[PDB]
Amino acid sequence: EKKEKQIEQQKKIQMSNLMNQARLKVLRARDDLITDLLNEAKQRLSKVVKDTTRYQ
Amino acid sequence: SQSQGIQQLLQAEKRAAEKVADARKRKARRLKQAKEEAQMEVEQYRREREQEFQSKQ
Repeated sequence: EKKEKQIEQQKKIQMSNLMNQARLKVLRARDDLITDLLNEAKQRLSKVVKDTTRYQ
Repeated sequence: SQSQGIQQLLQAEKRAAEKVADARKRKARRLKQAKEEAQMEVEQYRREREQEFQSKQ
């Protein structure tokens, strides 16, 4: 019980690592969405400077 | 025949003494056997629980 269930607790430990890493995975994906938006914004500002009167 | 009736009864007493002493010897033997068998049972129990543990893992 101590030890076969100690392995069961390691699996619980395993669940802790899986849930904690899953949380980081989705947070990283959300941060990529922000980064991609900023990169798109830069391209849109590139489109603006391609103008003449608006850029002046 | 008085002496003989007495001797015959003494022989019966002797046998009685033997019968209970032998019973006590058997008791001691049975107790040691009980301990060895117990351990053998423990080993079987152990094998079964080992199997359950591995199954569970």
